[PDB]
Amino acid sequence: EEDLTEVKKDALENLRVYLCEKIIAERHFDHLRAKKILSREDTEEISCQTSSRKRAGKLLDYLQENPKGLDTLVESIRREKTQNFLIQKITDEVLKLRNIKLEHLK
Amino acid sequence: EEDLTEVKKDALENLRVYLCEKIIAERHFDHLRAKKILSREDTEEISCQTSSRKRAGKLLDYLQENPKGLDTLVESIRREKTQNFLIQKITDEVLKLRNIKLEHLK
Amino acid sequence: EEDLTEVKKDALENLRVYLCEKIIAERHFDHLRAKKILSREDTEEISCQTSSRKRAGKLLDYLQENPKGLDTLVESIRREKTQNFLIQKITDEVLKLRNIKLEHLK
Amino acid sequence: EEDLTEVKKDALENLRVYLCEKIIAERHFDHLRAKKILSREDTEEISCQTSSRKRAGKLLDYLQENPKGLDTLVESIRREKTQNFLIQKITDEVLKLRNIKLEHLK
Amino acid sequence: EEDLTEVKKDALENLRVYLCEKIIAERHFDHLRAKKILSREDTEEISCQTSSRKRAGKLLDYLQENPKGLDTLVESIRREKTQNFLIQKITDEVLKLRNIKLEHLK
Amino acid sequence: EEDLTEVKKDALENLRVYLCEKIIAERHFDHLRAKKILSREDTEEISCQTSSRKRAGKLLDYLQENPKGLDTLVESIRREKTQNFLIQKITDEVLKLRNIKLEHLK
Amino acid sequence: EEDLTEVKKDALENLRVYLCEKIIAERHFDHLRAKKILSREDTEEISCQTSSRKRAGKLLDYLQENPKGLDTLVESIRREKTQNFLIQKITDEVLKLRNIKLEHLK
Amino acid sequence: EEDLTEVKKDALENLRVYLCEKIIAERHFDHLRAKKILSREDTEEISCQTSSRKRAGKLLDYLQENPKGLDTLVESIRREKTQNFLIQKITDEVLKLRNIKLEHLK
Amino acid sequence: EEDLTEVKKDALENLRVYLCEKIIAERHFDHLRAKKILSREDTEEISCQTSSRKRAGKLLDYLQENPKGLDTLVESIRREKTQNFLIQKITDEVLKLRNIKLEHLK
Amino acid sequence: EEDLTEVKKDALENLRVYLCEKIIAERHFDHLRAKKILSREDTEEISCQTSSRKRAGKLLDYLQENPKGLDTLVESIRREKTQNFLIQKITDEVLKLRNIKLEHLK
Amino acid sequence: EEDLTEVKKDALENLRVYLCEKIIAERHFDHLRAKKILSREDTEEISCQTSSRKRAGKLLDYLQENPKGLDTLVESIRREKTQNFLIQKITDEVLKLRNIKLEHLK
Amino acid sequence: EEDLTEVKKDALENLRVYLCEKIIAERHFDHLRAKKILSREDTEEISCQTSSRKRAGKLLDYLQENPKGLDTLVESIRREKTQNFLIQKITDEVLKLRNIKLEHLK
Repeated sequence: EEDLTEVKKDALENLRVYLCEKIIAERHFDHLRAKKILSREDTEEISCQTSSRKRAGKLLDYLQENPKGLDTLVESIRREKTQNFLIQKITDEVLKLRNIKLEHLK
Repeated sequence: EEDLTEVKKDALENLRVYLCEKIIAERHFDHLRAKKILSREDTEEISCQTSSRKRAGKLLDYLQENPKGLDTLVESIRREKTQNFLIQKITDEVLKLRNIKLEHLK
Repeated sequence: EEDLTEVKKDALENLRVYLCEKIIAERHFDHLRAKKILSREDTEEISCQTSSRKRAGKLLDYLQENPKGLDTLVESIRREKTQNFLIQKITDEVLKLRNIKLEHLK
Repeated sequence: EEDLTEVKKDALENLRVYLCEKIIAERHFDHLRAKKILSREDTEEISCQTSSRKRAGKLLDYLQENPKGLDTLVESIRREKTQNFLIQKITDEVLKLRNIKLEHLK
Repeated sequence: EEDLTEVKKDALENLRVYLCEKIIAERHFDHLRAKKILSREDTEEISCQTSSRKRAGKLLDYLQENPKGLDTLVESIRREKTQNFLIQKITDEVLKLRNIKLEHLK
Repeated sequence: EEDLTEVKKDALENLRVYLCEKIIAERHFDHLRAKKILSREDTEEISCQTSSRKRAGKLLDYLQENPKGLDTLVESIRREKTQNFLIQKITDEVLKLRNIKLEHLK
Repeated sequence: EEDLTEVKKDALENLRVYLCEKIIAERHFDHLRAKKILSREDTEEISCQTSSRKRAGKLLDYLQENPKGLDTLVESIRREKTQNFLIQKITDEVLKLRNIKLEHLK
Repeated sequence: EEDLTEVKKDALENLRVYLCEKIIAERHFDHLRAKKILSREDTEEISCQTSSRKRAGKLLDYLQENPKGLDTLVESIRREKTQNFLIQKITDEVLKLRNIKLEHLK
Repeated sequence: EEDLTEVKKDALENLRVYLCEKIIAERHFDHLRAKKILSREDTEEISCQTSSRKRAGKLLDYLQENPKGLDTLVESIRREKTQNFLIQKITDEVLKLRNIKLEHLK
Repeated sequence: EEDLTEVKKDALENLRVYLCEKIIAERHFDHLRAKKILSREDTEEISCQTSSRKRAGKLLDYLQENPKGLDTLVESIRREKTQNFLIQKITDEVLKLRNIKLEHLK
Repeated sequence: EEDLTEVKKDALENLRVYLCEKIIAERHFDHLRAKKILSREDTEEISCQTSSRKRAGKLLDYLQENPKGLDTLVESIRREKTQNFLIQKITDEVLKLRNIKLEHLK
Repeated sequence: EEDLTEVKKDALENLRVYLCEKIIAERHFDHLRAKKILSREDTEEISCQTSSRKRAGKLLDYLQENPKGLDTLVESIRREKTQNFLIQKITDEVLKLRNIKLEHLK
């Protein structure tokens, strides 16, 4: 429907509570993967002056604008050491996305 | 009575003195929780140009408009490290709300 | 009846009390949406010299003249973060509109 | 005599010279205390467009109208860091009030 | 027809909703490219006092006046990291421009 | 013929539509250049109380009275960043002036 | 002779040219000092709708009526930062007053 | 009296000079004890970007808000190696608290 | 002739074009030197709400009123890092002053 | 005479040139001492957004309002490492104060 | 012609795209060389609060005002490690300067 | 003349290029000698977060404020191992100081 991109942002915002847990790996993951999408300076803006949680908040705020908010998901499969739980997170993400999709169908 | 929402604002204003103590965690708490209710840019407006107390003042001013001024309370239970006193604050909040409610019954 | 446009203004005026709560997002919402209807300079007139509530008052005064006072409603659905309560506001708006419509039928 | 309220305004005006010194803390003090009496938008009117001294002038102009011009005094005791001199100011205030009161007795 | 410049402004205004997504890179992009067209102080006016979205609004308002509203497009190709979606935006821009052009032909 | 000064005013009025585009730089340009001709307080009158377009209108109204309505043109060459289009404007200005001059010759 | 009050007005009018230089501090000085003599609303009338020089003109027009046109002089000594020249102005004022006084003696 | 909490803040501020001596152990003590009360990210905010004394200043600023400013005292007994003098500090703290308490009784 | 003060203002206005280059150091220079002459609040008025060039414009407008428009020159020698060119500016200033002085002699 | 407080401000302003040298230790000194007088948030306002010299300027501006502008002097004796020259500064301060005092005696 | 200084600014602005590449060495180069011309605090303003590219933008904005925009070039020869390409940059700079010079000759 | 202190700062700034060579021994020399003058925390500020050259830059920036910029020279004689060249540096320093002194005599 070309609106699943929009509902991805809503799913992200509903899931922004789970930021604190596993976006501590923000620089660990996205600064090296999502540079395919994220701006180079944006990594510096995220990292330079924040307090390591709000830092992830700004990361996800930059992510919402992109329609491919599944880029973090795709990166998450990489570095499978963290994925034992972060795949639990991708399942949580897919569950929220499915709930919002079911609402979208109405 | 559907007016407890309104008296919540009065309780907040009477309790706005206690802002300085534990809304220093404004960005620590609400920018990551109340984004469910607060506007995304509103976080930027709160944070970008203020002096870290008046900043909390603008946060609570944005909060008064919402009827669910208990969202800060709900978030406050999360991050229980601060809650040893901030639950003392939720008790203070409930006490003020109860006083205003008793006045409302008259 | 082509008069629902007129009764929309009456509903707005009866509902102008609720301005203070959620038209604080005036520049947040309408300056970027209702520019489809609002004049470009009108945004500057609203914003430049006022005190952030009367500012919303002038916004709604400019809105009354337009028949499509549902443009603010349509915009309100966008930015769903604020809509948890602002949809409560669209329900309030629809309730007032329905009351005035029932009066119009008489 | 129920006129001490009126003579409080005269004492304030005679003491409006001392505005420049310690009403620089206008937003620091009253925007968070005297919101119990001051209008919410009035804080925005004071702060938004002025030059940080005349700003305090408008604050005190709004204060004169209230009979409880001792609200600033009561707030002044709070935040005792500034009170080392601002209590010297409350003594100055009480001295002016006493002088005007003695004139009132005549 | 020398009027495509004018219809570019209409296309921009119709597309001003998509501001929030990828003009967050306003200072990231235009302050360093469109200084070829934008005024030097205008960068300071955009950046100094706003809230990071309305900031982009003022940027696009300054852009509408220029006929070469394709300067942002030309800059957008530069910094291809953001272009994975921002080229989706240039396609969206070209689509809106084509729609308005077809209307212009009538 | 010493009347080209007069026809300059007519050309300006015919061209007053193009005010909105690039006299947004009114304070950016003339308040610092045309102070050679414009009154010092006149800058304050233009800037202090208007809405940023009508402001330019009053600027051009003050300009019509001066015969040297080419002062804005001369200033326009300065700050060449804006001149990529504003020279398109000086060409437009010269075209209108030439048309009116040809009418004057009759 | 109880007429020096009257000749003070003449000295002021002869010296009204020097208004533009250092009554730019009108709100800076008199709105906070001469409120001892000037009407409270008169400050609002001076400030609200003028163009920052004529504003000082209305200030001095209100001053002429008062016999104590030395109140501005007394205030001028306060805020000695401006007094390096504004005392040159009080010397100019005293010189004009002395000239008019010598004429008065005749 | 339920105000000893408040006077604890005053005692702390009066004792903030002694910060430099033995809050150099800020990360040594509180980041591992007062995490029972201090926010997890707050440790990162304290540590990441400061200069090891002002760092302790921000620590104590976060401590003032908590009523249990005796948490640092309780932690101080732990790690008795530093307590040979830091108990001299707890005696100093208790002395200041007793002085302020005696003032409170008045 | 005691009129060189007046011709200094004319030289300044003729030289107000060179404002944009090296009065960017307005707060860098005058807010810390010319506070000997400039009003304390005037620094706040200059700095608080402008766009960093017009800001310098208001600075020079406040400077024209003072006869000692050489105060900026005297300050300019201080902070010799900028003086490599700003002394070129003092030479330019002296050249303009000399030209106007030669005109004054006529 | 109870006016030495006022002349202290004049001495400070005359001595505000020497700010740049040894108020670089602003956060080093006053944020930990003058918190006895300075507001807690005022430290944040000074430090958060400035450029490390103007920062000291705002510090001294906050200091002028206090009559006890000798608090910085008293603190200066503490941390004697800097006092080898900063006592030369206290001698300079006392010299300026003595000069202004001699002027006050007149 | 004494205007090559001015055309240097135009060459810089045309070359401001190449900022991102090798003004990353801003603090590496100019904070230690161009302190001969740049203000001492200006280094702090550049460095303290920016995001490492816009930082270079402000650096070059401060550079444009100086006529000796070849100071960066002269410094660039120093630290020849970076010069393998940065001399390619000085050649690019000289090429742009030569192009603008040829335009200037016209 | 009591101004040789000031010209010492100019000599230092002219000699700040030679920082990179032999202030690499910053922590090696001054953190253990100039603690007689440098602040204790200032050593931590210099060392903790920089990149070992800019670190020396901040060291010399702290040094300029002190009049006894010969303290580094006095320390330099100590640790004669480095002095084989660093005395060549003290000769260079004395040469620059002598040049500036000769300029001062003029």
